[PDB]
Amino acid sequence: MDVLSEKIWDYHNKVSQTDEMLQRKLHLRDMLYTAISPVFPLSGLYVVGSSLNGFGNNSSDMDLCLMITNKDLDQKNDAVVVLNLILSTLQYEKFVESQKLILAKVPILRINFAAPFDDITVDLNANNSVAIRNTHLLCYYSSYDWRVRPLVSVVKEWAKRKGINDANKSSFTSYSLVLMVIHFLQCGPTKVLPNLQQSYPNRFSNKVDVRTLNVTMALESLSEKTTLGELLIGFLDYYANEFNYDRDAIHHSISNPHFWRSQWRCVCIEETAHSIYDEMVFEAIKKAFREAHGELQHNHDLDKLMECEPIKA
Amino acid sequence: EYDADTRLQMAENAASARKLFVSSALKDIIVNPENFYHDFQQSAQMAEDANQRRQVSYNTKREA
Ligand SMILES: [Cl-]
Repeated sequence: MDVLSEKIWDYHNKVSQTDEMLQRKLHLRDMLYTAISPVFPLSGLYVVGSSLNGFGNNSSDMDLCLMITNKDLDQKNDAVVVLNLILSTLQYEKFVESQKLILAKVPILRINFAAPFDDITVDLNANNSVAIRNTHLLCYYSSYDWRVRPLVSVVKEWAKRKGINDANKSSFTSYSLVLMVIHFLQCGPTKVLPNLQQSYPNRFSNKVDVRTLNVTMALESLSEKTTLGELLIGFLDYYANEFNYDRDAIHHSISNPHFWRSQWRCVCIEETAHSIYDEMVFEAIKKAFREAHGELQHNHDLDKLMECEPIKA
Repeated sequence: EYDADTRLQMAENAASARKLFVSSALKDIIVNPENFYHDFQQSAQMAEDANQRRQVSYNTKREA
């Protein structure tokens, strides 16, 4: 391996989700299911998001989806009743320390814990099955090629340090970065990933019963063997261009309502107001994508890239 | 399990406390629950599955 690809892979192995963390999270899920299942028998409690989509970077967050029906569950009323009922139940579990019912388009129960799980925050939704389908889809993108995962790890870490992935709501989410990488590996100069939704429509659709999803089932250009470092360099170059972003809703103002939270959401299975501030932040992000490209192309030094100055917004 | 009788009452309590209602669909989920248990995402299987991948992809060399 060349030096840059080697440093990327090493970085990947050091920041990616550890066995210990994953085990703690799964244990916490099982503990929660034991307490919840008396109230919703035969229900399922599925891990979703970065904890199990193949792109985990050992974040203390964990998202859960409680499946109770095959139909869509009304989120305005029924999901809230369900989540409120769970809140009442978990009040008597001592491993649960605090809870919060967060009202949104998809209402969320946010749970915090005592014991040795107090570092972990759980977000629980009621039967938002698209989160499971997309966790399942990303997991197969994460194992389609050996380069996808280390290429997501460094980008996540870079974007985090560069301030492109930020706490302040005018920035990309971790999930947006993953979709951006996949979109790049699909539509970029080097075709690394196909469109799994189009190649296997019966497996990766939204009509798909989540009960039939099983990630342990590995199912079946390629002149392509460009390096890991070259993929990272190309990625940074790709999003140096405004026309490569998901700007428009269905001057190119940021018309897309899902711009920050679900950039290039069309990669996944389909599930208000921006200001001039969002646009300014977007402009800054492009510049960061241009700086980091010039930097890495010139040096091929991931360390120098990683001690970047955060962006100002 | 709590019986269907108990769970329906618990849900009605949960609803009225937030000025909500137990819909016909939710009552149906309670009376006749669909089996959505995570058979294919059990912790032991998931933990081993993910450990197989880390272990394979580092201490197997690829020549290309
Ligand atoms: Cl993610």
